[PDB]
Amino acid sequence: PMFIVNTNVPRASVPDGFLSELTQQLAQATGKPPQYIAVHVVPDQLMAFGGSSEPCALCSLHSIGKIGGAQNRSYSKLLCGLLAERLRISPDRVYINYCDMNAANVGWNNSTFA
Amino acid sequence: PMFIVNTNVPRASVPDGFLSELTQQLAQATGKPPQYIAVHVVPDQLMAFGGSSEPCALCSLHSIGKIGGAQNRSYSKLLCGLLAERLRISPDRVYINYCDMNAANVGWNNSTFA
Amino acid sequence: PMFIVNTNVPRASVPDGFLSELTQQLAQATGKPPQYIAVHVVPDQLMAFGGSSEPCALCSLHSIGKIGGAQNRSYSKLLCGLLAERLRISPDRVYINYCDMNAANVGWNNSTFA
Repeated sequence: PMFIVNTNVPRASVPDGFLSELTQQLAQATGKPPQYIAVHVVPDQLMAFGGSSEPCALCSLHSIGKIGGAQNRSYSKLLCGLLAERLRISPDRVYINYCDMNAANVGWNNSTFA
Repeated sequence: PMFIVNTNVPRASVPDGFLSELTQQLAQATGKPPQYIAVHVVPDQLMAFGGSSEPCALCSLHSIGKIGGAQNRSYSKLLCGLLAERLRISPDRVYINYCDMNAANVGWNNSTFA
Repeated sequence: PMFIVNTNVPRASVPDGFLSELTQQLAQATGKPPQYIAVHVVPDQLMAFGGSSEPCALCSLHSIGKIGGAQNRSYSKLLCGLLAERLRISPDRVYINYCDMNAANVGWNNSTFA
């Protein structure tokens, strides 16, 4: 799985250990080993949500499976919870795009996961 | 809707008010309330279009609905027109990926839109 | 086609000529003319892969067609090879999301490719 968060919160406001925490919580949430979890945090971005430049986040989770109605509600409670607690971003200023990838459409290690 | 523009135009060339203009015009074009519009502009990027590093933009618009052939043509005229007028990027050096999201696949406010 | 690479490798480790090399090799691999290939490299990123922060890359290739199981394996060999040779990233620390776009869902030059 690949989780990306783009935010206007400054780099200094991202706690040490945030990438590790995302890695662990997403391994637990998706049930995939941590070795397959990739995380990417992009602070200091020029962005707005609803016209406002208060703190916000635009995110995506790409996963081969483990994407669906109930799972995505649970992921959203988890991830909004982490962004609120660690980055002080209100959950209603977060979008997360969930993307269920086909294994043949994910490249890794000179081939695909098919 | 979530609109992202990545460009090699320098930050100083992005005019004040641009994120607001994008928000307002995307709300009108998609019909969505402006409170649901998120916008994100990433200048100073290392990119090329057609092998050339003249000004260009690589963009995406994700939306729950309001994506389709005729709608997307209209969005492209709007968004290319704004990028030409405000960032001086030629329309034929812009790509925009349009992505129709299922409501169950968009997290927001601790849940999803389903 | 649009190819994006996000990486924690520093900007000074991206060699001169890399965006051109990506443009040329992707033109040859997808069979589309280089005038239509866009490329984007984003260095110095805050990211982890598998819980650690040795060099890694999170990438995407969006293309109107020319996406499929065998094609994508060949693209992955090519692109992991380039990232290893030029940015010293291990192929087992690269993820590439392949996305087959409908022509009507790609904006360009004030309209779409439909």
